[PDB]
Amino acid sequence: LLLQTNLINYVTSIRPNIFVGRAEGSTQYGKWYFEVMVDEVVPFLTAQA
Amino acid sequence: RPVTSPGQHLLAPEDVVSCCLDLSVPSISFRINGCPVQGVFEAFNLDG
Amino acid sequence: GVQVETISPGDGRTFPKRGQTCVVHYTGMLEDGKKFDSSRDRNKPFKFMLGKQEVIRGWEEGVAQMSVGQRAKLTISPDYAYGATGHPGIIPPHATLVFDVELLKLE
Repeated sequence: LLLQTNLINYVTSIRPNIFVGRAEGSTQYGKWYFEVMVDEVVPFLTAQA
Repeated sequence: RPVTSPGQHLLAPEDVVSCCLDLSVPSISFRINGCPVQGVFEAFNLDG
Repeated sequence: GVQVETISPGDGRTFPKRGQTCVVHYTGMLEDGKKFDSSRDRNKPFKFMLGKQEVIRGWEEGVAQMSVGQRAKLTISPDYAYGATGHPGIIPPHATLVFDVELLKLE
């Protein structure tokens, strides 16, 4: 019933300029692959994970 | 939704995540450090 | 109802012993996902001695199964938790408790 308050970290999203999809008559290929390698991660830079 | 993988752990340094997309099924799959991830997304919308 | 899942591995060889103070950071959430406690908000690790019944059973068993440097999720049934009486204001009756515990060091 009462509004709840808590502190939350900001989150941001990053993408390559790669766009692939499926459509009838489409010139695009269907199967795609990519990888992400983690170098540094701070589990708790703030109270929120 | 939890997914089972060998050496299951939260994304840590030196980890490598391999993401695979098949638009025919459709299906999305992952591998962790070359190890299979025992879960998949499928039957999702292809509007975009 | 103590059920431990490993979020991040620890050493795997050093485990808490009775009479040994465990220092942890934790965030407490009910099964529905509402947070009710966090040591990190206060910025002070929580210290408790095993076998003195200071903490609930859920903690007593989970931290014992855990290892130094280990991060884990502990799911605790009400019986091992506060139970039917609950914690007035904080915890409702008959509530399963979900905890994210990082075991810093043993002293």
